[PDB]
Amino acid sequence: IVTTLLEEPFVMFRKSDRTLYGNDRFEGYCIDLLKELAHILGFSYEIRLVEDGKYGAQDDKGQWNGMVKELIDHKADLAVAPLTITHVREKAIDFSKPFMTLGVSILYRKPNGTNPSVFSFLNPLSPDIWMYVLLAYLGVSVVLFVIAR
Amino acid sequence: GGIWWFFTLIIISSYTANLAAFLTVERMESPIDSADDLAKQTKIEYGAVKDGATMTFFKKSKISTFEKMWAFMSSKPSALVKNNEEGIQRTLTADYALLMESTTIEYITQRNCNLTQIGGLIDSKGYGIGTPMGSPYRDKITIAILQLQEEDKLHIMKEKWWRGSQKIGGIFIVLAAGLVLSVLVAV
Amino acid sequence: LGVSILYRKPNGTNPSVFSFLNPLSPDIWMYVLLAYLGVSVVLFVIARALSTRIIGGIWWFFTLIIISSYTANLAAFLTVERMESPIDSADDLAKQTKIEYGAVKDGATMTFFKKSKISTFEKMWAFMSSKPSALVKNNEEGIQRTLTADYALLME
Amino acid sequence: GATMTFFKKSKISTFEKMWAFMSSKPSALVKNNEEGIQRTLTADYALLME
Repeated sequence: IVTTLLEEPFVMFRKSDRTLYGNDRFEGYCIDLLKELAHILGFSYEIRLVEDGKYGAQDDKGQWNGMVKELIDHKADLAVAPLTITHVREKAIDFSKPFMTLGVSILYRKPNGTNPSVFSFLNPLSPDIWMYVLLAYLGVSVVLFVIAR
Repeated sequence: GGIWWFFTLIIISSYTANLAAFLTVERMESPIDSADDLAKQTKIEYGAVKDGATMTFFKKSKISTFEKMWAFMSSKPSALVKNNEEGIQRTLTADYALLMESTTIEYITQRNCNLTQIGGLIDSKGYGIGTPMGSPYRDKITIAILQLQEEDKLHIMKEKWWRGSQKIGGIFIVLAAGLVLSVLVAV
Repeated sequence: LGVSILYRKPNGTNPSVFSFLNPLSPDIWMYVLLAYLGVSVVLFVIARALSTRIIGGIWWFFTLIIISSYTANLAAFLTVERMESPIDSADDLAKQTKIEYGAVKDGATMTFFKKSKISTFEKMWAFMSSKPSALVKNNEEGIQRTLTADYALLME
Repeated sequence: GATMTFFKKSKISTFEKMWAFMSSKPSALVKNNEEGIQRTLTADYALLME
């Protein structure tokens, strides 16, 4: 049993127009990997979409959910998924070797730039006070020219 | 003229003071490349997937930066995303970075060129295949893992399936206006 | 005795001459020299006093902006440059992210900081437990890690 | 000190980090208040006091 959910790049719809159910529904790296596993070890596989869409975790009580609860209830005995190995998960099921070693990072967009416009130079001073500068110079000119002529 | 000369000195020193103030705001605001930034900022939300082993591990944090992160993320349950796509669209649209594992972030930033890695990885952590407690076929799984890695199918197919698919210059126009302004004076 | 902390000296400092106009964009100066030779050629534009006083006032205001702006960028660099803690005590290590700190594999300092149950020292030990390579065989390996990596050491 | 033991059992995190810095400093604790008078009126040192 493969309890699973739609997850790139692991679980993607196998590109076909046909009405498909079970193993031939999906395409992915782990899909052909599971084909290889059923080949070499001689078993076979069944792929099932999980209802709640969960890895599996105890609640505030201790009730496991998701694919881990599908494993513990023995309705599933494998769960092909990006399953992170943690020790609380270790004391419910049996993890294999680390086959995709990784770690959590942070992703965000690329702003990486500004628009320091000619509009933007005014900002530490009020535009009416920017006008007061101009009108003060005009007042100085119109007094001193009356002084001149 | 001494009065007006002093007056315009007050004017230019005042706007000089305010412009220097904003420059220092920009310079103290110059850029952030570490987690400690989110430990110091407050205006950028950040969250994690519910039933995420990442979120469970942030509950188990014994790192002061990451513990303040867990305290804020527990204070903001809207940051605790249900699916990835909630955090994805909030990262696309709003001021919101997201904690996620290296391989998936890597495969998306290779696909989506709109993105970049923020900071680095936390530590090393791997994937496992869970047989239930008492089912011995995990050892066959282990033999097949040692096989297909030692047969180099895992690394080569991991390579294959993961396809990598001015205010500096703002014043010179106002300067060049005087070139044509001097034409229309006398001749 | 007491445990102490050793660190290295980066000291990446280089003064004038070349440190001088770096806050200013060095390609503004060709645009400066364009208008400079344009003001020098005014001796021949008029040849072959409102029209010159407007040039004087515009250029007067124009260059009044520039020196204040670059001085502002200078002091804006300077004060932020005056903000170096950098490592007064290990509380920074209780708050940093990049400087690794640790002790010896089977070390007496390692023993004590497993024993140390001050909560700040507990989280320093939690750092050390999070690092697979903060623990070293000998003190010389710690010397190697200090010289190579950004590493502080809880040596004697 | 009763205040010393009081912040030994501080359950206020700001005061707990003050106590954490006090745990970092064995020289923070003195023998009597007169030694606090000494360290204050000689060195750059303040003292919590009733």
